[PDB]
Amino acid sequence: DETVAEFIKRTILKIPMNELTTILKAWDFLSENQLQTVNFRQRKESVVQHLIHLCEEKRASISDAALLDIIYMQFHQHQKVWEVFQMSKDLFDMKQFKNSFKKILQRALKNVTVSFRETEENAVWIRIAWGTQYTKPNQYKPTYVVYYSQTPYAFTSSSMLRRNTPLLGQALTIASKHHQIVKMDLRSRYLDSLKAIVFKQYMDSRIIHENIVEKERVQRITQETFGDYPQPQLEFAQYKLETKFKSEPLRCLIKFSSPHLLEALKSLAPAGIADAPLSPLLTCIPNKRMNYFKIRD
Amino acid sequence: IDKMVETTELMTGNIQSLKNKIQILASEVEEEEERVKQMHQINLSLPELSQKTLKAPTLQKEILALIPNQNALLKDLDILHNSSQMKSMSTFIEEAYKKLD
Amino acid sequence: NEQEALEEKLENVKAILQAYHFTGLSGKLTSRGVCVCISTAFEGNLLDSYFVDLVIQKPLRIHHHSVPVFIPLEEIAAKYLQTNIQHFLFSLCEYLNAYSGRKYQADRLQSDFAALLTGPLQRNPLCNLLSFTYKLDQSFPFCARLLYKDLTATLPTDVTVTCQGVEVLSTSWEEQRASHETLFCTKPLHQVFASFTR
Amino acid sequence: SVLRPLDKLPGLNTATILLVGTEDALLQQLADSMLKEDCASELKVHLAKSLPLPSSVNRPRIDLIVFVVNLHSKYSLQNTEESLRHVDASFFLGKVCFLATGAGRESHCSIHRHTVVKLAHTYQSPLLYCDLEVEGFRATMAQRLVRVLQICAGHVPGVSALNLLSLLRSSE
Amino acid sequence: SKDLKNQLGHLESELSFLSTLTGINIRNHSKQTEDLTSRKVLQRHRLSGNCHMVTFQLEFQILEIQLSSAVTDLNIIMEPTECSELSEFVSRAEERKDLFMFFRSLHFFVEWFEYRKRTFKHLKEKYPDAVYLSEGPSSCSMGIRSASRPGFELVIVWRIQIDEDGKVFPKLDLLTKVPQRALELDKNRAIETAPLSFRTLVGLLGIEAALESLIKSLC
Amino acid sequence: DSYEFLKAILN
Amino acid sequence: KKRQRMIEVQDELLRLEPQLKQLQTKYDELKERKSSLRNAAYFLSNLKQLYQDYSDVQAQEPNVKETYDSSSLPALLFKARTLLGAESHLRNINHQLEK
DNA sequence: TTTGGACCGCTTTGAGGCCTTCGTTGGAAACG
DNA sequence: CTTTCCAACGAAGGCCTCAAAGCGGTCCAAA
Repeated sequence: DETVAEFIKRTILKIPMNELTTILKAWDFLSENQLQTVNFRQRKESVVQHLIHLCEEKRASISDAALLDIIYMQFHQHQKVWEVFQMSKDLFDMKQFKNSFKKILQRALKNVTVSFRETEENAVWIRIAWGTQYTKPNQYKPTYVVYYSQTPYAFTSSSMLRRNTPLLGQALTIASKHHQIVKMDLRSRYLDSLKAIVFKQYMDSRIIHENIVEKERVQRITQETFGDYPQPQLEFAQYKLETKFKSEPLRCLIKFSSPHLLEALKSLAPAGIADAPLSPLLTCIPNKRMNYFKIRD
Repeated sequence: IDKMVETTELMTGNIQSLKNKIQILASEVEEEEERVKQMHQINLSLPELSQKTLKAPTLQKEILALIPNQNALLKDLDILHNSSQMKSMSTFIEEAYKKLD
Repeated sequence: NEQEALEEKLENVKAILQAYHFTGLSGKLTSRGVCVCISTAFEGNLLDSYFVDLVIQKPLRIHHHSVPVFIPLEEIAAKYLQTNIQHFLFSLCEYLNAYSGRKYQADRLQSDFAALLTGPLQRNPLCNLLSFTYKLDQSFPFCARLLYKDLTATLPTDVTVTCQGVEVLSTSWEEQRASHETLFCTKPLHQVFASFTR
Repeated sequence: SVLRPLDKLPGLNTATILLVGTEDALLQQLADSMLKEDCASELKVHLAKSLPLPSSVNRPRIDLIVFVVNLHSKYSLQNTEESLRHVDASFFLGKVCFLATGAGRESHCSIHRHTVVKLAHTYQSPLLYCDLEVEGFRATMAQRLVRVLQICAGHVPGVSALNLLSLLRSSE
Repeated sequence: SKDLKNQLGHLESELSFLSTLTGINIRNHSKQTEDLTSRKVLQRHRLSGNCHMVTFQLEFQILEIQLSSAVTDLNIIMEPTECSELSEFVSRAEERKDLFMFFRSLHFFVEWFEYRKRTFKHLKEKYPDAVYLSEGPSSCSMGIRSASRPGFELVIVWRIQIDEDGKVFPKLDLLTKVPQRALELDKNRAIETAPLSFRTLVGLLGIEAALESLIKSLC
Repeated sequence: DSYEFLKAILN
Repeated sequence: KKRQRMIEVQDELLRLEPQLKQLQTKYDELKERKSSLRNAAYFLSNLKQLYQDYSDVQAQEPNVKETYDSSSLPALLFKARTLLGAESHLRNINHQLEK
C-alpha cells in the first residue's frame, strides 16, 4: 500500500537520522541484513528511499508502521501534553484485555486503527487512529494512551480526543473491569515527572551577618517543604480563583509558566521574594497531586 | 441498541424486586433479632472469615470408635473417675495457679 | 569509665537495632515521621525491602513511599490506617511478603528452569494470575494457569493445566497432570519443578 | 529599636559598615569586594534585610549606614522607606548614604531615577550610582566605600561627616 | 558525655517505640562475620528475646554473595509449655528457615492467647460459681458445670493452629458431659447438631457474647 | 484507639 | 445522533452493571443471617428447656447415678490428660518469682 | 623540496520560534 | 422544536530562523 509507505516515510522523517539505527533495533520488522545493506552516512533522501525499498520488499502493513510510530513516541515522549484518568471500583490478563478493548473500539462506530505495544514496568502503549463511519481512520491525527496493569491510573495524550472523549473513557473502564472513571484536572508535558508524581515514586569572619536567624529559618522551612531530592519536572500551572476582596468577589486567573517549576518556587524564599512559609496553594503540588485549582472563601 | 435496551431494562427491574425483597427481609430480621434480645443481652474481638465453622469438630467421636471395648473403656474410666485422689490433685493444681492470675 | 559504659550501651543498642532490622520490619524515626522499612523474605531467601514515610500529626498522611502502586493499600488505609495501626502494618507486611515470594518464584523459574520451558510466561505485576507452558521429558506438553486470588498467601488456590492439539491417549499422562495439579496447589513452584525434573 | 551612632565605644582602629537591602547575594558579593583588600584599620561588615536592626547587646559602633536600592523593583523602595523610620536624625548628618544599582540599564529600571533623586535630596544625603553586577564597577565602588568609611570614621585628621556632606551636597 | 548521653537516651526511646510497634523485645544481640572467597560472607547473629508472655532464644547464620542474601542455617529454643504444637511449628519453620513469617505468626499466636486468657479471666470474674478452672486461664479449654447438679457439664475447647504457609487461625469446639437421663427426658434431641450451630452463633455474634448468653441461659 | 495508645507509650 | 445514543446507553449499562452485585450479595448474606439466627434461637430455647427439665428432675431425684455415653467421652479424657506439664510450668513460674 | 598534519573554512542540517490554519462548542438566527 | 452559522479561541501543522557539526580547503610541521 502507498498509504502505509508514505506514513512510514513521514515517521522516518520525524525520526532524527542520528538514531535511525536504534529505531531499527527497536523496530526489528526488517531483517538485519537489510539494515546492513543501508549505510547511514549517506544522504537523508537516499536512506529514506532505501528504507522504502526494504519495506516494499517485505509486506508493509499498518501494524508494523504503528509499532514504529509507537517506539518513536517512546524515544521522544516529549512532544505531546498528557492528562491522567483515574479508575475506581482483581484478576488481569493481557490477551483478554486486548481482545475486549479491540472489540469495544470496533463496536464504537465501525472501525478504528488500534495498535498495542507492551513496554517495561507494565507500560502498555496503545496508538489509536480515529475514523468515521464513511472514511478510513486518519493516520495524521493519532492519539496515545498508556495503561498500567492492575493500577487505578491511565495516561492519555489529548491532541484531538476532545472530539470523542467519553468513548475512550468508557472503553478503557470496561476493558479494565472498573466501574467509575473520572478525569482529574492535572495536565503536563514531562510524562516521566507525571509518572513520578502520580505514584509518589520521586569563612571571612570579619563579616557579621545580621538577621541570620531569619535566613536560617527561611532556608530550613524551604528545605523541609521541598526536600533535597530533585523535584519533579513540571512545566505549567494555572489557578482559577474567585474570592472576596476584603480590602461581589474578585475573580482572578493566574498561570505559572516555567521550563523548570518547583525549583524557581524553591528559590523564591531564599531570594526573599516570598515569605518563609509559602502558601498551601504552592506547597502541595506534588502532595495533593493537583495541577488546576479552584479555591473559595 | 435493542440488545442493550433489552438487557439493562430487566436487571434494574430485578434490582427493584430485590430492593423491596431485602427491605422486607430487613424488617423481618429486625423484629426477629429483637426476639433474641428477650433473654440474651444487647452486648475487643475479631471474627473469622468463615473459616472457624468449616473443619469437622467431632472427628474424635469417630476416633473413639476405633478403640477396642469402648463401653468397657467408659466403665473403667468411670471407676477411675470416682477416685478422690485425682480430684484432690486437680483442686490442688487449681489452688496453685489461682494466685497466678 | 563513664565513656566506656556509654560506648558499651551504644553498641548494645546498635546490635539490638540490627537484630530488629533482621526480623519483621524496620523503622527509623525522623522529624516528620518514621520512614518505616518493611523487609521481605521467603523460604530462607532474602528479598527486596521497601519503605514508607509517615506523618505523626493527626491528619495521617503518606507523603512518600516506595511500595509499588499495584499493591492495594489505600483501601487498607481507609480500613485500618486510622484505627488499629498495628493490624494495618501486619497486614501490609503479609501482603508485601506474599508479593515478594510470588515474584521470587516467577523470576527464579524464568532464570533457572527455562531449559524445559517452551514459551514465555505471562505474568501480572501483582502475579495473582500465572499462565505458562512447559514440556517434560517420554515427552509430554502442558499449559498451566494458576490463580493466586488469595492475596495474603503465597500458594495458589485454583490451578488448571491442559493441552491443546493432542487427544487423550494415556492414563499415565492424566496421572502426571493430576500430580502436577496437586503439586502447584500444595507446594511451591520451583520446589516441585526441581523435584520431578531431577 | 532606633539605632544611635553614639551608643557605645569603637575598637582600637576599628571601623564598621552596615548594608541594608533585599538582594542577599548582591550584598554578599559587595561585602566580598569590600574585604578583598584590608587597610591598616580593621573592618567589620554587617548585612541586614530591614530595620529596626535585630537586638544584640554585643553590637559595636556602626559608623556608617549604606542603603542599597534597586531601580528594578518598588519592593526595595518600600523596604527603604519603612526601614528609614527606625534611625535617628543624627545618622542623617553624613553617616547615611544611598547606592543605586542597575541605573545604567534604563530599560530595566522599574521606578524612575527621579524618584530616588528626590528622596535623597529630601534628606540631604549623598547619592551614588553603581552597577554591582559588573566586577569592575563593583571593585571601583569597593574602594569608594572603603575610603568614604575612612573619611567618616575620623581616621584621617581634618574633616568629619558633616564636612563630607557639605562636600557631596547636591545643588538641587 | 552529656550530649552523648542525651543522644543515647533519644535513640533508646526510639528503640522502645519500635519495640512497642512490634511487640517483641530483643534482649541480646551478638554479631560475628567471616569471609570465604573462592565474595561470600557468612554472618552469625545470636539473639535472645521475648514477646509479651513468652521468652525465646535463636541463632542464625546467613550468607551474602557479591548481590544475593540467604540464611545458611539457624537454631532456636523455646520454653516448655502445654502448647506442644508451638514447638513443632518452630521446628517446621526451622526447616523453612523463615524469620519474618515466624515472628508474625508468634505475635499473632500470643495476641490470640492474651485475648483468650483475658476473656477467661473476665468470665470467671463475672460468674465465679458456675465457672470452673479445669486447667487455668492460660489453658486451652474451659468448663461450665452446675454445682447443685454435676451431671451436666459443657466444655469449650480452644486451640490455635498454624497453616503451612504461616497463616494462623483459632478453633473453638463444644462438648457436653450429659447423662442419657436428660436425653431420655426430652425427645427433641438438638444436641446432635450442637457444635455446628454454636460455631455459627459465635460467627454471628462473637465469642464473649455467645458465652454470656450461654451462661444467661443457665440461670 | 491508636492515637491514645501511641501517645501513652510515647510518654 | 446514534453514536451519542451509543454513549449514553453504554454509560447507563456500565453504571447499572455493578449495582446488581452489592444488592445480590447483601440479600444473600441477610437471608443467611436470618436463617442462622432463627436456627440459633431455636437451639438456645431448646437447650434452655433441656436444662430446666434436667434441673427439675435432679431436684426430684439427685441420688440416682448419671451414666454417660461415648458422646461425652473424649472431653472427659481431657481432664484425665494430666502430665504435670502445667504444674511444671507453675513450679518454674514460682522459681522465677522467688527472686 | 615533499608529505603529512591541523588549522580554518564551508556547507549541511537539527532544533526552536512563530504564524496560520483546522477544529470548534456555544450561542444566535431562521424555520419543516 | 429544529437547524445552521458566527464567534470564542484553542491548537497544532507548517513556515522560518539559526546553532550545531561534518566536510573541505589551506597553512605549517616533518620527512
